[PDB]
Amino acid sequence: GQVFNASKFPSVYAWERLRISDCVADYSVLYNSSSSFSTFKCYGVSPTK
Amino acid sequence: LNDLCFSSVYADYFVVKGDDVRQIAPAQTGVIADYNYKLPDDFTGCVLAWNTNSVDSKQGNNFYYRLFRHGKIKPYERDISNVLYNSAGGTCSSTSQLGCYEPLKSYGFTPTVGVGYQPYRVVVLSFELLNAPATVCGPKKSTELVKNKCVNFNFNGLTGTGVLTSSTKKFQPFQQFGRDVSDFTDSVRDPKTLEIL
Amino acid sequence: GCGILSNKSKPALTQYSSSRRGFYYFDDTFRSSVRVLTTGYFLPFNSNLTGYSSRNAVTGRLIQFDNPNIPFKDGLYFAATERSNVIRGWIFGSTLDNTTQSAVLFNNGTHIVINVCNFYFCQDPMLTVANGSHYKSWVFLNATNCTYNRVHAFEIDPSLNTGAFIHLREHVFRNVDGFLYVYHNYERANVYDNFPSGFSVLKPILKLPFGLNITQFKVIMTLFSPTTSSFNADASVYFVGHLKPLTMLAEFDENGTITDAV
Ligand SMILES: *[C@@H]1O[C@H](CO)[C@@H](O[C@@H]2O[C@H](CO)[C@@H](O[C@@H]3O[C@H](CO[C@H]4O[C@H](CO)[C@@H](O)[C@H](O)[C@@H]4O)[C@@H](O)[C@H](O[C@H]4O[C@H](CO)[C@@H](O)[C@H](O)[C@@H]4O[C@H]4O[C@H](CO)[C@@H](O)[C@H](O)[C@@H]4O)[C@@H]3O)[C@H](O)[C@H]2NC(C)=O)[C@H](O)[C@H]1NC(C)=O
Ligand SMILES: *[C@@H]1O[C@H](CO)[C@@H](O[C@@H]2O[C@H](CO)[C@@H](O[C@@H]3O[C@H](CO)[C@@H](O)[C@H](O[C@H]4O[C@H](CO)[C@@H](O)[C@H](O)[C@@H]4O)[C@@H]3O)[C@H](O)[C@H]2NC(C)=O)[C@H](O)[C@H]1NC(C)=O
Ligand SMILES: *[C@@H]1O[C@H](CO)[C@@H](O[C@@H]2O[C@H](CO)[C@@H](O)[C@H](O)[C@H]2NC(C)=O)[C@H](O)[C@H]1NC(C)=O
Ligand SMILES: *[C@@H]1O[C@H](CO)[C@@H](O[C@@H]2O[C@H](CO)[C@@H](O)[C@H](O)[C@H]2NC(C)=O)[C@H](O)[C@H]1NC(C)=O
Ligand SMILES: *[C@@H]1O[C@H](CO)[C@@H](O[C@@H]2O[C@H](CO)[C@@H](O)[C@H](O)[C@H]2NC(C)=O)[C@H](O)[C@H]1NC(C)=O
Ligand SMILES: *[C@@H]1O[C@H](CO)[C@@H](O[C@@H]2O[C@H](CO)[C@@H](O)[C@H](O)[C@H]2NC(C)=O)[C@H](O)[C@H]1NC(C)=O
Ligand SMILES: *[C@@H]1O[C@H](CO)[C@@H](O)[C@H](O)[C@H]1NC(C)=O
Ligand SMILES: *[C@@H]1O[C@H](CO)[C@@H](O)[C@H](O)[C@H]1NC(C)=O
Ligand SMILES: *[C@@H]1O[C@H](CO)[C@@H](O)[C@H](O)[C@H]1NC(C)=O
Ligand SMILES: *[C@@H]1O[C@H](CO)[C@@H](O)[C@H](O)[C@H]1NC(C)=O
Ligand SMILES: *[C@@H]1O[C@H](CO)[C@@H](O)[C@H](O)[C@H]1NC(C)=O
Ligand SMILES: *[C@@H]1O[C@H](CO)[C@@H](O)[C@H](O)[C@H]1NC(C)=O
Repeated sequence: GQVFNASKFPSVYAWERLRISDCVADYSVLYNSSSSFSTFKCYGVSPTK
Repeated sequence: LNDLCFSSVYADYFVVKGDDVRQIAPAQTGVIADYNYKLPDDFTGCVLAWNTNSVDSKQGNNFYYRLFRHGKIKPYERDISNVLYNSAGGTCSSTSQLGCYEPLKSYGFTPTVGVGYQPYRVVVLSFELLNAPATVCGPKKSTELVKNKCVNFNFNGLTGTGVLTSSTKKFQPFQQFGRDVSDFTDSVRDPKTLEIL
Repeated sequence: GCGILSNKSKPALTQYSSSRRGFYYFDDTFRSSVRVLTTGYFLPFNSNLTGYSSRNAVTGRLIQFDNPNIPFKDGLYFAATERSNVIRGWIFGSTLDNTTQSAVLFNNGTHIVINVCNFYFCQDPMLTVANGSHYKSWVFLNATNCTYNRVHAFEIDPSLNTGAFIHLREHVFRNVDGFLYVYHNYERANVYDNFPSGFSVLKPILKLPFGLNITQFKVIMTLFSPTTSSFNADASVYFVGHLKPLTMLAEFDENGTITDAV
């Protein structure tokens, strides 16, 4: 929610980085608490994994 | 597609919003892929979709998707039940008991909504290609049968080059072709004249 | 519109040996004069089958009408021995109530009926026969959102042969990719209360595009009585096993028939 539901994003020429740790990467929460993604492309791993 | 014959064809159809169209595929994740409609990894078929904002965005429309579920659906399953979802597990009532939600969520399909929230009609065509009688064939025209000459051929989409002669072999009631130990086709049933070559 | 069995005896749940039965055609591919090593869900050799039965009520014994909710898991093996076609069909579903859809498949007096609906089932679903003729069907009360309905021609002419079990029926049920697969075999038997040994191969008969989520299985049986003041049960026995992820060798003869398996 901190990144996906932020009140303000940076411009592309001056992008920001946030580190994520000590948490559960549950991506199903984004079904209720986030806008639908028009793009969701994984290169490293399959999104199902 | 126009050169093939299929032993079975099924058409699965429904309405989703634009942004959900990308989920209608093998190996996908998301609300639709997980809770509403799923295809197998070994999917044989075609997915078609088009924008119908001018038709399916009327005041009287009623389109829903499942938002809450315990677990995931299997490929080609349906679930049309409608009971309250208890996020703590088990069941609940009233919907005022804190952890109770309505399992279905409506699509806000208004005619003035931006692209990605507009309704799309999806049709999925599932195909089978077995050693069995064709039920659906493309718009091909047939020719005279030539025998004892090297020639190209196509029987219900089954192509190759060779010499066609009369067979003395017998086929099972629903056998269309036969193959030997090298998977070389040495016999075919003519689609119009019930004779093995 | 439901039959009532207020006092029923407990099931014996006797265990029987499956022998080498329960094998079925696992492919569409035509084969001949070849041995192939395959994998999938099959009934293990010499596996444990659970017996369930029907028994005529008498003064010293409560009616036995065994119809428990049996897990479907990854596939189910079903077989039965009968003298009068007591078993008519099965119910395939999850919660087996009107909350979700379920499939009801049974052979009635003149036709085989396959329906998928939200059913309000009877406590003890059954068919009734009287005066040498079919009387009524008491499987469910209400049915609403039906999505599948198919009727096949067939004839059932059940009677009292005051004998023993002369025929054995075998079925395999699998639910894969939205399709309910049914395999079938039929042979003569000469037993009273056991499971005939041997080896057999079942052939596919149905491939039904239900899109249903089967986790539970129930059996529909017929009661008999003239004058229809009350009904009783005849004697019948059915056996249930479960399919497991096994590796098996199968041999196809010159005509593509499976003659043996390991
Ligand atoms: C075909 O149709 C059937 C019927 O609808 C469907 O079955 C249902 O499957 C779902 C998903 O598995 C079941 O929902 C879960 O059930 C478990 C178990 O509860 C029952 O079984 C146990 C025995 O194992 C009994 O003791 C119990 O009394 C019930 O009878 C629940 O534990 C689940 O809730 C927990 O896990 C959820 C995870 O998603 C959490 O969201 C939820 O908050 C609960 O978690 C909490 O408790 C945990 C304790 O283990 C703890 O570890 C957590 O951190 C947290 O504190 C959930 O209710 C549903 O019950 C099944 N329905 C029936 C009638 O059995 C099939 O799945 C369907 N087929 C397909 C392919 O979908
Ligand atoms: C199977 O057939 C039956 C008919 O025999 C059919 O029943 C109908 O279901 C609809 C639900 O889609 C009912 O409409 C409801 O009416 C109540 C009024 O009390 C409304 O409150 C309901 O809306 C609530 O739930 C919505 C979520 O679905 C929320 O978005 C909304 O804000 C409300 O909280 C809803 O409009 C209709 O009344 C019944 N009809 C009858 C005769 O019972 C059933 O739906 C069919 N099954 C399927 C899968 O189609
Ligand atoms: C497919 O259509 C052809 C017509 O192009 C059928 O040809 C007939 O063949 C029989 C011999 O078996 C002749 O007696 C008829 O006169 C032919 N019909 C015509 C119009 O010439 C062919 O039999 C059909 N095959 C199948 C399986 O239906
Ligand atoms: C099939 O069922 C029989 C029961 O009749 C099982 O035999 C029992 O196995 C346990 C575990 O070794 C022993 O403690 C019991 O004493 C055995 N009972 C008898 C009567 O011998 C048998 O193991 C089961 N086989 C399978 C594959 O499940
Ligand atoms: C679904 O089944 C339930 C039963 O589990 C039905 O509720 C019963 O309705 C009868 C009247 O026909 C009452 O006599 C029972 O007391 C009710 N039982 C319970 C637990 O409420 C319910 O009406 C059925 N729903 C539908 C739509 O058929
Ligand atoms: C077996 O099932 C069939 C199919 O439902 C029954 O035949 C139908 O009976 C209704 C009247 O209740 C007619 O409106 C339908 O047209 C009949 N179907 C057909 C194909 O003719 C049949 O009566 C049932 N038999 C028994 C003994 O229950
Ligand atoms: C998330 O963003 C929406 C606007 O898109 C806002 O209305 C909502 O209040 C935000 N959630 C929280 C917890 O601030
Ligand atoms: C669904 O989203 C709402 C916010 O609109 C939130 O309050 C609710 O708790 C969410 N549902 C679940 C199960 O988290
Ligand atoms: C018959 O059912 C009743 C319950 O209504 C039970 O109390 C009684 O013991 C049962 N009879 C026998 C022989 O079990
Ligand atoms: C059925 O029984 C009655 C006597 O109750 C008899 O008259 C009738 O002929 C019998 N029907 C048949 C087919 O035997
Ligand atoms: C449901 O079944 C009951 C009989 O138990 C009947 O009275 C009722 O009218 C049926 N419902 C419908 C819609 O027919
Ligand atoms: C194959 O079928 C033929 C009949 O067409 C029969 O004569 C032959 O014995 C069968 N082969 C085997 C191994 O049974």
